[PDB]
Amino acid sequence: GTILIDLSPDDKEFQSVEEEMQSTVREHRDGGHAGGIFNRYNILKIQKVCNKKLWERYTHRRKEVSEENHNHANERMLFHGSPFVNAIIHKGFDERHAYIGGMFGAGIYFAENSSKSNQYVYGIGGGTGCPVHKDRSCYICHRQLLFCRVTLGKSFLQFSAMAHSPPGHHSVTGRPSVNGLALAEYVIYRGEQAYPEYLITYQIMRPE
Ligand SMILES: O=C(Nc1ccc(-c2nc3ccccc3c(=O)[nH]2)cc1)c1cccs1
Ligand SMILES: [Zn+2]
Repeated sequence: GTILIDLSPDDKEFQSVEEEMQSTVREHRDGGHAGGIFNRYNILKIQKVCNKKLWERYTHRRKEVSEENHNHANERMLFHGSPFVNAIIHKGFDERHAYIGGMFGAGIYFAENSSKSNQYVYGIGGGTGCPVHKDRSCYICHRQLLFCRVTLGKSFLQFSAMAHSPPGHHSVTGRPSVNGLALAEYVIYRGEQAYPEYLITYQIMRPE
């Protein structure tokens, strides 16, 4: 039921999605080990992900959350990197897209920093890198990330350096408490609380 619509680079929607991608790159504490060494991306394609069933599944859960939280879904646009990006766009998020060993327990993780999600494109820790060159810092191979609409509802605040949501909450927020430059990361425990809105195809660029 999924169709992918390509956006033109001339489209305001392509440009605002690209700007979010580029402007939320940061340096990582692993020196580039997991995701590669880069300061920016070469955006090759941005597609809108259109699936009626998956969308209705998302808005149904969004209304439930809203009604449990004074009519406030607390919806964000957040990045997601995964070796399962092609299954996610066809079948939706589900407990197979969960990071079992994540710091906030087994859930589905999203990041404000695109470069954080980039670290998971080839698996946890960057796995063994790109399939072709076995390089976590490959500048040749095409990578994909999702830019997703995510319902956080009442989010449990975790200050720090599938399971259930903490009682009385719909998500967890991981607040960075050491690295002054890191943006927040978020965890949901229900696949229905995220919709994979954009598929972004890109390369990491080698610094000059
Ligand atoms: O690599 C896997 N799953 C997986 C998918 C996404 C992430 C992920 N984790 C994050 C943690 C923090 C911030 C963003 C993310 C993010 O964008 N993605 C982690 C693990 C596997 C499970 C079973 C066989 S392979
Ligand atoms: Zn490669």
